[PDB]
Amino acid sequence: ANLRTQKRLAASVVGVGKRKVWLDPNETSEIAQANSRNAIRKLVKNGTIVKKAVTVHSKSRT
Amino acid sequence: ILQESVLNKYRTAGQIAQTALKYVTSLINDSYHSKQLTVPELCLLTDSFILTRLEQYYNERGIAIPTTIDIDQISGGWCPEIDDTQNLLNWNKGKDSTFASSVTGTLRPGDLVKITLGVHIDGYTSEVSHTMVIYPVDETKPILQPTGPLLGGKADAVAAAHIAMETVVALLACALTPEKLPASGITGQLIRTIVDTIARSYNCGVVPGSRVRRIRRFLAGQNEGIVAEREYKGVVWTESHQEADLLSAIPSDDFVVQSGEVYLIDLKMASLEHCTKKGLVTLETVDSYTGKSHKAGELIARPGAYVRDFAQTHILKLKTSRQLLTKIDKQGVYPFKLSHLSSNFPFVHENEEELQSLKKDLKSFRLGMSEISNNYLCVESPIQIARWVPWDHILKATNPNGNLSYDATSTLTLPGHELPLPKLGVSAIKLKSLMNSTKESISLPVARECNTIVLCPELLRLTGGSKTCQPSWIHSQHELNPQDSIVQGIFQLATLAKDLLLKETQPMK
Amino acid sequence: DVVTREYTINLHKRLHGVSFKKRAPRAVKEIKKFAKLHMGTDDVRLAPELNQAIWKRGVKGVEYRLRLRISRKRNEEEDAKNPLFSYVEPVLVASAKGLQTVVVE
Amino acid sequence: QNRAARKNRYVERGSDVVFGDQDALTASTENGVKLRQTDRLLDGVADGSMRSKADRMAKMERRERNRHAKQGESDRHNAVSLSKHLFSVGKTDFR
Amino acid sequence: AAQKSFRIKQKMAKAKKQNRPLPQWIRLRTNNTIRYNAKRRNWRRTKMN
Amino acid sequence: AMKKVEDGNILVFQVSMKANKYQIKKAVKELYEVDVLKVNTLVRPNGTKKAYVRLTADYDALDIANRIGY
Amino acid sequence: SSLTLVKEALWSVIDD
Amino acid sequence: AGVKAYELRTKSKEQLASQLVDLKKELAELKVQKLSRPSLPKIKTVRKSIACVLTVINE
RNA sequence: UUCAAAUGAGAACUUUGAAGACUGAAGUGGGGAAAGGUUCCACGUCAACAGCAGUUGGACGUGGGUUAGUCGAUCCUAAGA
Repeated sequence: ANLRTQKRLAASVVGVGKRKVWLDPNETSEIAQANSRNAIRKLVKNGTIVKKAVTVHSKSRT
Repeated sequence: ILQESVLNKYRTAGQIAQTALKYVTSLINDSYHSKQLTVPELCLLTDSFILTRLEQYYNERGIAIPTTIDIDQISGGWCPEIDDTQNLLNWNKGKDSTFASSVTGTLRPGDLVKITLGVHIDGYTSEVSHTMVIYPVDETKPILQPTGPLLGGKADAVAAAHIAMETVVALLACALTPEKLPASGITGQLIRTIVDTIARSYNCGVVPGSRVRRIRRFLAGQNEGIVAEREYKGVVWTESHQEADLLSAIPSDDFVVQSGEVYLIDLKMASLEHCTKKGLVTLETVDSYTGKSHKAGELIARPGAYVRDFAQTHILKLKTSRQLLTKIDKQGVYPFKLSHLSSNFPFVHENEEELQSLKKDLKSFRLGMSEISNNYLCVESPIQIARWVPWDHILKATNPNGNLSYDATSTLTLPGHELPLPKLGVSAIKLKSLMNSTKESISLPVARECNTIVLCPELLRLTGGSKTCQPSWIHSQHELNPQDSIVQGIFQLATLAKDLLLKETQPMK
Repeated sequence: DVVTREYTINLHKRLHGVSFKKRAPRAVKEIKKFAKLHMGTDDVRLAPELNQAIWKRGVKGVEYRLRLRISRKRNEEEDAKNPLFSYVEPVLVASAKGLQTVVVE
Repeated sequence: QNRAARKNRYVERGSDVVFGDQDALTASTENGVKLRQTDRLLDGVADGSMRSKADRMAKMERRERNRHAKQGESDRHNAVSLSKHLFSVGKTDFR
Repeated sequence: AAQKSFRIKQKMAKAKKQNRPLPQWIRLRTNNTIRYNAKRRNWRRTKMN
Repeated sequence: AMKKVEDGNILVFQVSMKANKYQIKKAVKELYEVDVLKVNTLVRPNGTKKAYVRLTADYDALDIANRIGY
Repeated sequence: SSLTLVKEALWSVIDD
Repeated sequence: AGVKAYELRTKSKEQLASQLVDLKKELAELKVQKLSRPSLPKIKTVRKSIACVLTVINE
């Protein structure tokens, strides 16, 4: 399969880059069925696609 | 298995169909024979009635077959909406007088009306149909039984329908007893033999779509042309059998009917009082395209029934389409209209404002169905007219590749890879070409009779009966050749049924 | 035939004198070699956790000793060569120093 | 866990019993087009036998170009017979 | 570009409508010499000025 | 286009290159007996002209789409 | 030549 | 098929204009089918009937 | 650069995930002018091309897509014609 379009659309929907967004590899057919931002939003809320919180840059030392 | 739960569900599904048949046959006599409703107005009223009846008794339950009213040429599929009435006019505005009944909705005299419908509960279904006939009125008579019997080929057709119906009923009744059958135990060989000789006696050929078959839960044969199945025991009479009978899957040999089983009968007879010659009886589809041809005999229409192929999936871009798909898949695997899926359709009370509400909903549903159909999720159940072809054109034909011609842009696949007559190596595409390629474009009139039965010791006939499908008295000829094996057997069968036990379910008041 | 065993492997002497940008893939290949030697099967499946354990200190900082669990198994596939295959997992422990190999239930 | 598991299991609708095993209604078209999409290559040709005839003919004629290793039916780079600059102390024209 | 003139856009539209292969129902014709489109164009191979 | 119907009560037509928004408004109003709110035009890459036509809320695009046939 | 024979027999049956 | 110029030459001006309008409506009705089906030959006949009518009018 | 799985006849090169690294705000980022012209996006999809490979592609086949009273041209004049 090929979830390139889905990763792109999920990034554009959630408002982050593709480096963040995460696709669970088990729900592959359910993700590949999606070809629309509404479906990607459904997968965002149900817990199939998540946001991957930020890589930290601490300033304790500074 | 025939449990009490199964068979009483069959009974209460059947007698709803019976009383709805009585309702329609009520209404048509109210409208025409009595001192005026159109076809599509009859249809949704009948379906409203059936669902209003279904609500009282009983999870998967509803209408298997939407009520189809064929008229005088159509083997099956005619069941339009109220959306399409002006469309039918302004499409067929330039054509000729034929198909005026189906085009306008008002029925004429001498018009052979084949009604059919069905109802299902938890997958256990019951189909029925009846060929009735319009004949003008008596005015000087006080009671006004309408004047004149029918005489011609349509009379032939009705006679063959009724006689074939009763004979196959009796045969499947003797299926219980390995006795009480004239040896002149039971097989599709015998069934096809007796029905073919009846058809030959009355000079009315069998239509390709007709069949007699087994039923199981959710698997009746409602579609029979679109969806496939491996386990299908039953008999059909198509062009392959026509050519084989002229010479001398659906296997007929390894097939002997047994106790504790439910069966569907569906017989279609196309009359031949002209035609002059030996020839084939095939089917032609009706499209909405005025522009493919110039000839006036062609009918232009849009089918109303659909069916959705639950194996496929595709996200729609359109909100209305996705909501309509919700409404569809919350219904079952049986065909449906757009009117069935709505808010006000059963018509608890009925007025013009509710019909208007339904029309607006329909205007949205057609937009949804556009995208649902452009993607291959739902398909149309086609409108088929019986059409005659003489063997001369076929034998003089030229088919530069036989057994290899697909039709390639037919959308369903199963009517595409058919090969109706493997001998002579002609396919449906070239057969359509030859049917069109001739000024002998003779379309036949057809009569239809459909019943549902079950074998326990008696034959419990869940449809039919004398209240239902009592025949319009007619005046036919070619009335059943004596002096043969099979005819002796048939008459002995008819006499012996009076004792065999045939139970029949009555309609609901 | 079907057996699981703990082992410890000295990667220092196997990666002695290896390019820094080749040290960790060489450790992967040497672990596959190790499993093939001990079990005698060519197909060897590492775990992504073992890959993480190798690549934790980057290409050029792989630990000198690692503690592995090698589990031989059947191939349930339709039909394949190598009817058995080895599956290597990591053992996360205090320190791999001072241990010897033992069979596991 | 048992509450959730008893809520989990299914009722086996009739959609399943019909169309679980089955597939390939409105089978694979060639160019992966919808019902209304205007396929130019194959609108005129109706039947699959002559469709295969045409495809085989195209594959037969593609070969001498595929031998010359073109990027398609559009690469017509035409190479000269000889270049003047390649044949020619002081200034020279190349290093 | 992106602020074209209509002349350039019209020429581009002609080029787009030309950028096709040859139909298959022309192979099947009596006395057909044509087997491919020799005036075919691609944005990367040849420029159309 | 079909989505734009239910979205904005909008029809989508192919029209002449020689035409303009006034003529398109007049033509839709003459042929289909509807009042038009605005027209928006573009020229496609294949050389034709596309026109989005927004109708007033009095008239509904679904009726006109059913009347035409598509 | 099977089509020849079956068409011959079919002509035979339809002519009478 | 289609119209006949010798038939139209007897007709009047207003009948001809009405026939032209009807032919234009029919052609438009065919052009919405032409986008769903590729082949639709009646359009040739009506499109040439329009030209015949216009020729007669200019004559 | 690596590990597993998925897809597939076939995976060093495709997809997802798990790791390790890089550009390091005078970027391997986000947008534009000239030029190009559909290369954008989707669906199928491997004969030729991508100096290995290929299930992938700016390739091949078929479609979709560019909406302005307010952004620009249009108007003004500059050197000049």
